Amino acid sequence: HHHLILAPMVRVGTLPMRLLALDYGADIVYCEELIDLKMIQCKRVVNEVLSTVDFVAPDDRVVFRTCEREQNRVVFQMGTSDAERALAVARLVENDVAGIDVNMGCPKKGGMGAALLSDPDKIEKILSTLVKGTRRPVTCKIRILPSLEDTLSLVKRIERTGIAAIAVHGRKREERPQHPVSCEVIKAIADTLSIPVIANGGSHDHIQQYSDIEDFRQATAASSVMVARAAMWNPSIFLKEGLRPLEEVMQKYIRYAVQYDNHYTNTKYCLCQMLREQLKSPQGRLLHAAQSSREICEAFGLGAFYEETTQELDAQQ
Ligand SMILES: Cc1cc2nc3c(=O)[nH]c(=O)nc-3n(C[C@H](O)[C@H](O)[C@H](O)COP(=O)(O)O)c2cc1C
Ligand SMILES: [Cl-]
Ligand SMILES: [Cl-]
Repeated sequence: HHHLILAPMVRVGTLPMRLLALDYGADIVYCEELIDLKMIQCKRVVNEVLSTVDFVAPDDRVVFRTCEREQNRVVFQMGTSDAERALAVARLVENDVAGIDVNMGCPKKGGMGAALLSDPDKIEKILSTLVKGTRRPVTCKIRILPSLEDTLSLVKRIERTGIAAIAVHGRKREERPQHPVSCEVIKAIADTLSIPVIANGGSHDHIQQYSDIEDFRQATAASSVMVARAAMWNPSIFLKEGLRPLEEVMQKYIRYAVQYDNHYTNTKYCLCQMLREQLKSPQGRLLHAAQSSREICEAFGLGAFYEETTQELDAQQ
């Protein structure tokens, strides 16, 4: 079968969402973009209390948190503009992740994401250094260029570095979500290359249900599909049997958020992204007023679950 991939998403792509996407059928889960300049300052810490592997910064902040459940399916995405810094980050996390990715599509310090697309010499140096320096499969996620000839020249050069696969968001650096995705440009890339092409940019316009994923993969002639917004809205998008009610989904998300001591502002943010219109509901208002993880659980009838879980984690700490 073809792969269902959770696209890298800043704030959204923390451990609870990654595990929840795996539960609903995602084959591969990408973590949020993490900046090389922050990751190079981190220490690998085994967390016995949570059964996690943490990457802790000198200010005691956990930058990246992973667990054995996602070890063979998690792809680490880094933000970098430097080959040596990229390799130093790859060497830090390689034993705990299944793959290493470089962000080359972010329009949002500079020199990273979409800014890299105008510097193919730097892309070449970063990717070749990573491929030779890690035993893990190396990938990159890109945006398309103003010209198809220039887009094709770039992907051919990227392929020559020895990367495992390329994720193509069929939008130009300047194009916003309202602009349609270019299926034909992903198809032109998929036809041209020998390596797997991961199609991306189909949420809402093409992907609203599970069956839409294979339709998008067929439209772009891609090896697999990477989903961002549709999974952010409802992680049960990956489930073959159909969408689960958001009530059900939010329950499972909060349980993981508590079990893996997720920061309450991050739990709140991800729930707000799922709710959207449902934020105006009494529950959405209680979520908005919530100032702790306990208060989030209270808004969702998980106060007892919170108490039992945190007391069991306080005992082993
Ligand atoms: C909340 C959010 C955060 C994003 N953060 C990242 C990121 O960390 N890395 C990345 O390469 N793309 C990032 N993206 C872009 C998505 O990965 C994706 O390319 C884009 O949303 C198009 O796919 P979609 O139509 O399935 O949403 C972000 C998108 C969203 C919605
Ligand atoms: Cl992007
Ligand atoms: Cl409290």
